[PDB]
Amino acid sequence: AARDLICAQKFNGLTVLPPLLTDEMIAQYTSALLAGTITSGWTFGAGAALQIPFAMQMAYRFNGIGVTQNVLYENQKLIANQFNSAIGKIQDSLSSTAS
Amino acid sequence: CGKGYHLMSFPQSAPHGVVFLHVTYVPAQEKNFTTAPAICHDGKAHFPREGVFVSNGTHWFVTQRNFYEPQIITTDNTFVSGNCDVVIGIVNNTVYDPLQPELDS
Ligand SMILES: *[C@@H]1O[C@H](CO)[C@@H](O)[C@H](O)[C@H]1NC(C)=O
Ligand SMILES: *[C@@H]1O[C@H](CO)[C@@H](O)[C@H](O)[C@H]1NC(C)=O
Repeated sequence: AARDLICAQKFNGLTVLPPLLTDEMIAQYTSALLAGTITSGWTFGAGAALQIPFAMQMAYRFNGIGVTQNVLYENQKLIANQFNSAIGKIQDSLSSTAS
Repeated sequence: CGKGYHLMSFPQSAPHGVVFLHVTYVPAQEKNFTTAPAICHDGKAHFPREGVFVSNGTHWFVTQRNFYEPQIITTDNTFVSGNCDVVIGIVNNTVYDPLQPELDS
Protein backbone atom coordinates (compact mmCIF):
# COMPACT_ATOMS: atom_id res chain seq x y z
CA ALA A 1 0.00 0.00 0.00
CA ALA A 2 1.66 3.20 1.27
CA ARG A 3 4.76 3.92 3.32
CA ASP A 4 4.19 3.59 7.06
CA LEU A 5 5.21 6.19 9.62
CA ILE A 6 7.42 3.68 11.43
CA CYS A 7 9.45 2.80 8.31
CA ALA A 8 10.17 6.50 7.79
CA GLN A 9 11.08 6.73 11.49
CA LYS A 10 13.50 3.78 11.33
CA PHE A 11 15.06 4.83 8.01
CA ASN A 12 16.19 8.15 9.56
CA GLY A 13 18.11 6.57 12.44
CA LEU A 14 15.41 6.54 15.15
CA THR A 15 14.89 3.11 16.73
CA VAL A 16 12.93 1.74 19.68
CA LEU A 17 14.52 -0.66 22.18
CA PRO A 18 12.41 -3.42 23.77
CA PRO A 19 12.02 -3.48 27.57
CA LEU A 20 13.98 -5.92 29.70
CA LEU A 21 10.88 -7.59 31.19
CA THR A 22 8.36 -9.05 28.78
CA ASP A 23 4.66 -8.79 29.63
CA GLU A 24 4.59 -12.48 30.63
CA MET A 25 7.08 -11.71 33.41
CA ILE A 26 5.02 -8.69 34.51
CA ALA A 27 1.94 -10.93 34.66
CA GLN A 28 3.96 -13.55 36.58
CA TYR A 29 5.02 -10.95 39.17
CA THR A 30 1.41 -9.73 39.43
CA SER A 31 0.14 -13.31 39.87
CA ALA A 32 2.76 -13.98 42.57
CA LEU A 33 1.71 -10.82 44.44
CA LEU A 34 -1.98 -11.76 44.14
CA ALA A 35 -1.39 -15.34 45.33
CA GLY A 36 0.68 -14.09 48.27
CA THR A 37 -1.85 -11.45 49.33
CA ILE A 38 -4.74 -13.93 49.05
CA THR A 39 -3.16 -16.97 50.70
CA SER A 40 -1.00 -15.33 53.38
CA GLY A 41 -2.14 -11.74 53.96
CA TRP A 42 0.49 -9.18 54.94
CA THR A 43 2.90 -11.82 56.28
CA PHE A 44 4.56 -12.43 52.90
CA GLY A 45 5.70 -8.80 52.71
CA ALA A 46 7.60 -9.06 56.00
CA GLY A 47 9.19 -12.50 55.55
CA ALA A 48 7.82 -16.00 55.04
CA ALA A 49 4.26 -16.46 53.78
CA LEU A 50 2.10 -17.49 56.75
CA GLN A 51 -1.11 -19.18 55.65
CA ILE A 52 -4.44 -18.11 57.16
CA PRO A 53 -8.11 -18.64 56.17
CA PHE A 54 -9.45 -15.72 54.16
CA ALA A 55 -12.40 -15.08 56.48
CA MET A 56 -10.01 -14.76 59.43
CA GLN A 57 -7.75 -12.50 57.36
CA MET A 58 -10.70 -10.23 56.55
CA ALA A 59 -11.65 -10.30 60.25
CA TYR A 60 -8.14 -9.00 60.99
CA ARG A 61 -8.69 -6.32 58.31
CA PHE A 62 -11.95 -5.21 59.97
CA ASN A 63 -10.14 -5.20 63.33
CA GLY A 64 -7.56 -2.87 61.78
CA ILE A 65 -10.12 -0.19 60.85
CA GLY A 66 -11.88 -0.01 64.22
CA VAL A 67 -14.75 -2.47 63.71
CA THR A 68 -14.99 -5.50 65.99
CA GLN A 69 -14.19 -8.74 64.21
CA ASN A 70 -17.52 -10.50 64.77
CA VAL A 71 -19.34 -8.13 62.35
CA LEU A 72 -17.80 -10.10 59.49
CA TYR A 73 -18.81 -13.34 61.20
CA GLU A 74 -22.49 -12.35 61.12
CA ASN A 75 -22.31 -10.54 57.73
CA GLN A 76 -19.90 -12.78 55.76
CA LYS A 77 -22.34 -13.74 52.98
CA LEU A 78 -23.44 -10.12 52.51
CA ILE A 79 -19.83 -8.90 52.40
CA ALA A 80 -18.85 -11.61 49.88
CA ASN A 81 -21.88 -10.70 47.73
CA GLN A 82 -20.96 -7.00 47.87
CA PHE A 83 -17.36 -7.78 46.85
CA ASN A 84 -18.52 -9.93 43.92
CA SER A 85 -21.00 -7.26 42.80
CA ALA A 86 -18.31 -4.56 42.95
CA ILE A 87 -15.92 -6.72 40.89
CA GLY A 88 -18.66 -7.28 38.31
CA LYS A 89 -19.37 -3.54 38.22
CA ILE A 90 -15.65 -2.88 37.57
CA GLN A 91 -15.77 -5.41 34.71
CA ASP A 92 -18.87 -3.72 33.24
CA SER A 93 -17.32 -0.24 33.56
CA LEU A 94 -14.11 -1.40 31.86
CA SER A 95 -16.05 -3.11 29.05
CA SER A 96 -18.24 -0.02 28.49
CA THR A 97 -16.00 3.00 29.12
CA ALA A 98 -12.67 3.32 27.29
CA SER A 99 -11.57 6.79 28.48
CA CYS B 1 12.12 2.19 57.11
CA GLY B 2 13.44 -1.21 56.00
CA LYS B 3 11.94 -4.63 55.36
CA GLY B 4 10.09 -6.31 58.22
CA TYR B 5 8.48 -4.79 61.32
CA HIS B 6 10.35 -1.57 62.04
CA LEU B 7 11.81 -0.99 65.51
CA MET B 8 14.62 1.60 65.34
CA SER B 9 16.83 3.40 62.83
CA PHE B 10 20.26 5.02 63.09
CA PRO B 11 21.59 7.72 60.74
CA GLN B 12 25.17 7.76 59.49
CA SER B 13 26.89 10.49 57.48
CA ALA B 14 28.28 9.75 54.01
CA PRO B 15 29.84 11.92 51.27
CA HIS B 16 27.01 13.76 49.45
CA GLY B 17 24.37 11.66 51.22
CA VAL B 18 23.11 9.79 54.26
CA VAL B 19 23.07 6.13 55.34
CA PHE B 20 20.30 4.59 57.45
CA LEU B 21 20.54 1.43 59.57
CA HIS B 22 17.01 0.03 59.89
CA VAL B 23 16.52 -2.45 62.74
CA THR B 24 13.54 -4.70 61.95
CA TYR B 25 11.72 -7.71 63.38
CA VAL B 26 11.63 -10.86 61.23
CA PRO B 27 9.73 -14.04 62.24
CA ALA B 28 11.95 -17.10 62.03
CA GLN B 29 10.59 -20.57 62.88
CA GLU B 30 7.06 -21.59 61.92
CA LYS B 31 4.60 -24.32 62.88
CA ASN B 32 1.27 -25.67 61.65
CA PHE B 33 -1.88 -25.33 63.77
CA THR B 34 -5.61 -25.93 63.38
CA THR B 35 -7.65 -22.77 63.88
CA ALA B 36 -11.26 -21.68 64.39
CA PRO B 37 -13.03 -18.30 64.08
CA ALA B 38 -15.06 -18.74 67.28
CA ILE B 39 -15.72 -21.10 70.19
CA CYS B 40 -19.21 -22.36 71.02
CA HIS B 41 -19.89 -22.69 74.75
CA ASP B 42 -23.25 -22.73 76.61
CA GLY B 43 -25.11 -21.65 73.47
CA LYS B 44 -22.84 -18.62 73.00
CA ALA B 45 -20.11 -17.62 70.55
CA HIS B 46 -16.76 -16.46 71.95
CA PHE B 47 -14.35 -14.32 69.92
CA PRO B 48 -10.81 -13.45 71.10
CA ARG B 49 -10.04 -9.90 72.16
CA GLU B 50 -6.47 -9.86 70.85
CA GLY B 51 -5.08 -13.08 69.44
CA VAL B 52 -6.13 -16.20 67.56
CA PHE B 53 -7.57 -19.60 68.47
CA VAL B 54 -5.22 -22.53 67.81
CA SER B 55 -5.21 -26.27 68.46
CA ASN B 56 -2.34 -28.75 68.72
CA GLY B 57 -4.71 -31.62 67.89
CA THR B 58 -6.45 -32.29 71.21
CA HIS B 59 -6.74 -29.05 73.21
CA TRP B 60 -7.61 -25.50 72.19
CA PHE B 61 -5.55 -22.44 73.14
CA VAL B 62 -5.46 -18.73 72.38
CA THR B 63 -2.20 -17.04 71.39
CA GLN B 64 -0.98 -13.78 69.90
CA ARG B 65 -0.58 -13.59 66.13
CA ASN B 66 3.13 -12.74 65.82
CA PHE B 67 4.49 -15.15 68.46
CA TYR B 68 3.49 -18.59 69.72
CA GLU B 69 2.49 -18.00 73.35
CA PRO B 70 -0.51 -20.25 74.07
CA GLN B 71 -2.75 -19.85 77.10
CA ILE B 72 -6.09 -21.11 78.39
CA ILE B 73 -9.25 -19.71 76.79
CA THR B 74 -10.97 -17.89 79.66
CA THR B 75 -13.65 -15.21 79.98
CA ASP B 76 -11.01 -12.47 80.38
CA ASN B 77 -9.49 -12.88 76.90
CA THR B 78 -12.73 -13.60 75.00
CA PHE B 79 -15.95 -11.67 74.42
CA VAL B 80 -19.47 -12.95 73.74
CA SER B 81 -21.51 -11.87 70.71
CA GLY B 82 -24.63 -13.80 69.73
CA ASN B 83 -25.15 -17.54 69.41
CA CYS B 84 -23.49 -20.37 67.48
CA ASP B 85 -26.08 -20.64 64.69
CA VAL B 86 -24.64 -17.95 62.38
CA VAL B 87 -20.82 -18.08 62.40
CA ILE B 88 -19.36 -20.45 59.80
CA GLY B 89 -16.76 -22.84 61.18
CA ILE B 90 -17.53 -22.47 64.89
CA VAL B 91 -16.20 -25.35 66.99
CA ASN B 92 -17.15 -26.75 70.40
CA ASN B 93 -14.96 -26.26 73.47
CA THR B 94 -15.15 -25.03 77.07
CA VAL B 95 -14.38 -21.57 78.44
CA TYR B 96 -12.83 -21.33 81.90
CA ASP B 97 -14.33 -19.00 84.50
CA PRO B 98 -11.86 -17.65 87.10
CA LEU B 99 -14.67 -16.94 89.59
CA GLN B 100 -15.61 -20.63 89.91
CA PRO B 101 -12.65 -21.77 92.12
CA GLU B 102 -12.88 -18.57 94.19
CA LEU B 103 -16.61 -19.06 94.84
CA ASP B 104 -16.10 -22.73 95.75
CA SER B 105 -13.34 -21.93 98.26
C1 LIG C 1 2.68 -27.32 57.24
O1 LIG C 1 1.95 -28.16 56.31
C2 LIG C 1 2.32 -28.01 54.93
C3 LIG C 1 1.42 -28.93 54.14
O2 LIG C 1 1.40 -30.23 54.69
C4 LIG C 1 3.81 -28.33 54.75
O3 LIG C 1 4.17 -28.10 53.40
C5 LIG C 1 4.66 -27.48 55.68
O4 LIG C 1 6.02 -27.87 55.59
C6 LIG C 1 4.18 -27.62 57.13
N1 LIG C 1 5.00 -26.83 58.05
C7 LIG C 1 5.13 -25.49 58.08
C8 LIG C 1 6.05 -24.96 59.14
O5 LIG C 1 4.54 -24.74 57.31
C1 LIG D 1 -21.60 -28.73 69.46
O1 LIG D 1 -22.56 -29.03 70.50
C2 LIG D 1 -23.93 -28.90 70.08
C3 LIG D 1 -24.78 -29.18 71.30
O2 LIG D 1 -23.98 -29.36 72.46
C4 LIG D 1 -24.22 -29.86 68.93
O3 LIG D 1 -25.55 -29.67 68.48
C5 LIG D 1 -23.24 -29.62 67.79
O4 LIG D 1 -23.43 -30.59 66.76
C6 LIG D 1 -21.79 -29.69 68.29
N1 LIG D 1 -20.87 -29.39 67.21
C7 LIG D 1 -20.22 -30.34 66.52
C8 LIG D 1 -19.30 -29.85 65.44
O5 LIG D 1 -20.37 -31.53 66.75
